[PDB]
Amino acid sequence: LDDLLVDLDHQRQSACNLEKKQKKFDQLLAEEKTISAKYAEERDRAEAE
Amino acid sequence: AREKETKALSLARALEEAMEQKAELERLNKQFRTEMEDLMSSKDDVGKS
Repeated sequence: LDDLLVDLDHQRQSACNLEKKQKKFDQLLAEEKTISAKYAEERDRAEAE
Repeated sequence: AREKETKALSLARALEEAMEQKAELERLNKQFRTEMEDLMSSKDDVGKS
């Protein structure tokens, strides 16, 4: 029980630390999608024109 | 969109040319109509019988 708790502590800290840096990666993908969304808006309005 | 605008704008030039070209027939038809009445009226005076 103590080994699992100690082992889970490293996993929780590692998962939390890894998930923290992963948030920047997910935000980067969202930023690229938002940047690409600008082209869609320009293309959508372009088709309307 | 620019191609459609250029095609639409270019189409206006053809319509303007048609209106300008057709305008000559309108003025020419009016001039011919006046001359037709003169020739028709003068013809009846020479010998309407």
